[PDB]
Amino acid sequence: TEEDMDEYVWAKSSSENSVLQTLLQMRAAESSVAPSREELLGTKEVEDYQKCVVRLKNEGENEASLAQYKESVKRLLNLA
Amino acid sequence: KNRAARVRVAKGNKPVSYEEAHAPHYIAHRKGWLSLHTGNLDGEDHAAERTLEDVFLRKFMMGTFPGCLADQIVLKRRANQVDICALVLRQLPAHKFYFLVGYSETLLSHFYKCPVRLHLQTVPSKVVYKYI
Amino acid sequence: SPLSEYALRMSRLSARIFGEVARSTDSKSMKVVSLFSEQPLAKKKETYDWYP
Amino acid sequence: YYVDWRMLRDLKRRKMAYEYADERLRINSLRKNTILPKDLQEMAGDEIAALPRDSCPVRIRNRCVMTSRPRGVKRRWRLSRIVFRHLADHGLLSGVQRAIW
Amino acid sequence: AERPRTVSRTSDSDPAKHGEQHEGQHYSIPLQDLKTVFPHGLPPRYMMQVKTFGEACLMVRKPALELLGYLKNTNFAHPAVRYLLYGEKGTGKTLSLCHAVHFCARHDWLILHIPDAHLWVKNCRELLQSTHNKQRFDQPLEASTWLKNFKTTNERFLSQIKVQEKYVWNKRESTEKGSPLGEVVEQGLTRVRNATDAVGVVLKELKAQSALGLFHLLVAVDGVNALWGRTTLKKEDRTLIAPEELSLVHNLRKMVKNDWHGGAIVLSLSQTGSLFKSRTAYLPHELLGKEGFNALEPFLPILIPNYNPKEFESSFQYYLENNWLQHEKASTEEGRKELRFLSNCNPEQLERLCASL
Amino acid sequence: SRYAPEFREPLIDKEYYRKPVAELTEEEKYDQELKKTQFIKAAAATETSSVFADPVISKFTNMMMKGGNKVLARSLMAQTLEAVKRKQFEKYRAASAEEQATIERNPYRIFHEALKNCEPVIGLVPILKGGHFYQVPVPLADRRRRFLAMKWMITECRENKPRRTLMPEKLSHELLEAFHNRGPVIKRKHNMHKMAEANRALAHYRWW
Amino acid sequence: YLIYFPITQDREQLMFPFHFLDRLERHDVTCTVSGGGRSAQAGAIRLAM
Ligand SMILES: Nc1ncnc2c1ncn2[C@@H]1O[C@H](COP(=O)(O)OP(=O)(O)OP(=O)(O)O)[C@@H](O)[C@H]1O
Ligand SMILES: [Mg+2]
Ligand SMILES: [Mg+2]
Ligand SMILES: [Mg+2]
Repeated sequence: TEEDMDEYVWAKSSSENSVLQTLLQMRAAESSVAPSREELLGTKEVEDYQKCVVRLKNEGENEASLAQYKESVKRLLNLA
Repeated sequence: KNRAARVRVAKGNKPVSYEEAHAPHYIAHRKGWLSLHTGNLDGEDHAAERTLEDVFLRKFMMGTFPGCLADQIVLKRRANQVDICALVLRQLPAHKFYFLVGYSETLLSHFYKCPVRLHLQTVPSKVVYKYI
Repeated sequence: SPLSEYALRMSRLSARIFGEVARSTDSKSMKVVSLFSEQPLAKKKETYDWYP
Repeated sequence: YYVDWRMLRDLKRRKMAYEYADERLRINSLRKNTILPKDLQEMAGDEIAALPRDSCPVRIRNRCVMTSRPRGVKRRWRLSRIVFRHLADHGLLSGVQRAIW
Repeated sequence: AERPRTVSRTSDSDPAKHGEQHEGQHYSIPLQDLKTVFPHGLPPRYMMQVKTFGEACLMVRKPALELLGYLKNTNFAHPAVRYLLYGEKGTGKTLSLCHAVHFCARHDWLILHIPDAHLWVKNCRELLQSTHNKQRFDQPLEASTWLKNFKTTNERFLSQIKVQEKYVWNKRESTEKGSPLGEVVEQGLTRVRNATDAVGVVLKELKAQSALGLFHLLVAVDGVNALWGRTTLKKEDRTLIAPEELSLVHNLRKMVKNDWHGGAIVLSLSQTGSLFKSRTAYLPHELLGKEGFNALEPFLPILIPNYNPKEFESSFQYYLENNWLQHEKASTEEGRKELRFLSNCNPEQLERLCASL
Repeated sequence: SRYAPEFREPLIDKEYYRKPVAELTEEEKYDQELKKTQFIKAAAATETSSVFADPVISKFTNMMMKGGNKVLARSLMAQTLEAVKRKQFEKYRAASAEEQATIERNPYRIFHEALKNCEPVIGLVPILKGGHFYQVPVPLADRRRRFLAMKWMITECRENKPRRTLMPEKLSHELLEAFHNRGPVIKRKHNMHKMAEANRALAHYRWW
Repeated sequence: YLIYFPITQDREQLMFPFHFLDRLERHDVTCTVSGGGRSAQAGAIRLAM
């Protein structure tokens, strides 16, 4: 299970589901036809967000790494 | 008043050796230890057996050399070797000492199953540190 | 936390390699391992050879 | 000759516990568990009781090897406080000194 | 001098006007907004400062300006965004969250403000079981207090919003579909047994109806790390309960999810009052854990730091402006420098040191 | 003591050392030169150059401490001063402009003037003359006069208070009542002085 | 030092060296104190500084 794993693997994790669910709700609000799962998780925005979550989980959590995670969320969620 | 190992004062006519003059609180300060083994060092075993052997070895030498011991013996253990260093008065003939050395070594080597050697330094008479 | 199947099966694989108790044993039944892994008090040279 | 009759009884207790150590271990192991039927454990509870009382290792007392004093003994040297002080205060114990601090 | 005393107050009572120019300036919260927007959620020591000084003034700061910016640009069509205010003890997280609650309250949002969420996982003296689910437990007193405050804050919107379903409180009492949401709140206060269930109806109704565009919804939970942690409550078997079992905790965990739209979620972390957490733990993963972190991600972490040089002088002049620092040597340059060292520019430490002086 | 008699008590006055050389009296100037060839005691953990450190209040804190709990005793004093500042601010705000002038809102100044109101000029020493206990009027030193005021305060609050009241609430209420010469600690001073008048003629028995 | 020394009296002890010479806010100190209690560790740092 995920708990057993010592090194976080974003693939097939709670993070991937939570991100995918949010991105699915975001495209639906845009009125776009339901998109593919691979399409949503292939974007660069999702690529960077994966790297930041992995750093927090594996490299270590600190204000510097949390600042990097803050920027990835802003790009992923299209926040100003 | 403390009485332990203290040779008391009389009228200045009692000879005492250096070992006798010094009370227990001078041990490690002015006078050393008569026995030197590794059994009381930290994390070491067989202290009880080294201490019991010493008690016997001192009674044995007193009886084997009756009236011929000028001072307490010094026991030195190295590896399984035992070394007994005794100051002995020059009372007995020379050949008698050679008999008692051969006897006391062989007997104590077959009793404790270790090599035991006897070292005898002969003094003309007991050495007096002070008259108390 | 609970031990999942992977955790429990790994623990048994470890005990099997290091020669530890592999089953779930009560604290009471772990004394049998203690009794047979330790020299009894009566068999120690300090006890039976206490006296000269 | 040992120091006294009390030291002699202790010596026999120490020599009979050594003979019955394996036996009392094997039997008592059958009782210190929860994996065997209680009928066997109740029967092992009596086999251990039937062994001679001097085999029991809690009847050994540590006495000064030189004076047979039951209390006041130091387990590292097996001597009473009175006998230890005589050897220590004369420089006869290797490395023992008075504690000033 | 008193040059920062000019910087220690601002005339912009309305939270929308505030901007970077207003940083390090204390804006007074109107008296009516204290007894309506903030019947709860303000820190206990700050409440003493509001009573003694006779006026509530909240320093405008860069962390709280960043958050207000996001709330202004909220895309209601998109799913709700969780903003997590994380910082060390005494840095001002609770009052930064109260700043956002004031901005939304003045723009006619529907305030769902949980003042402290640690109070729901400890020191409960009445713990009943739930009819809805027998596994879960009901906290009658904890829910009743929140409802009375939720009523005061959102009294205006309690008549407009109307239930979309029928709720049977008892065999003899039920809520007909279409009735105002105030009736659900009224029954909860009247009958304490249903208080823990009225809350669940309120949270469910507002979450569902918000997406219809009737109102906006600010879910302001301070101390959110309590939800996914451990509890110090024991069952009849003298066995510790878990947060999921509790009714109030279970309902709230849904509100902090981003599966709805039409509002924004503002969260705050507090190690103070936390159970089984170290004294020096403030980071989000340390307090939330693995369960809490996964629940809230993706969230926007907003660091609340210690006072900067401008903010420290503004706070120092505010105390001097109210005669709080009565010691003769406090106004001097050596007093100020000493208080900067002992406090270390931490807002809480400065308030405590000045209290004795 | 681990300090030899040749050690000198440290002087922790910041302004004293930085004064211009000419501003120092030659007596002080001489001591500084002598101290350069002497041993100085290390400063206490609570001895600092802080501008907010008051010896009188620090001493009052140590007389309340139990079992070396300085954190608790200092917390109790910090809570007291705050409870007095908050009690005067309430009165000041709820008072007219004329009344506002008189009201004192400095807790440090209420504490010092409170204690001084409780200090007694004369005390009593118990004496057994001819197998009978008599207490003779004595004139109290500056040290004995100060100790008794602090001791009488810490004892009225510790004992003669309701069970659920707290020391910051009883001590604050007593410092302010002594500050106005109305409290029970002041009444203890009045009784001590009144008894001295009763024993006015029995001071002869003094031998010390 | 605010985190390591939650007690005011310990922080005041660290202030004494710099405050005495009016050198507050002019130096950056990195300390390594091992052994003793809270008060003994602040006092040891005070002398070292
Ligand atoms: N923006 C502010 N305006 C005025 N005072 C402030 C502000 N931020 C912090 N303070 C001061 O700091 C104190 C503590 O603030 P607050 O309770 O918000 O901090 P916190 O970091 O949430 O605390 P905790 O970690 O204990 O939950 C306040 O009572 C006040 O004295
Ligand atoms: Mg006899
Ligand atoms: Mg016994
Ligand atoms: Mg807080």
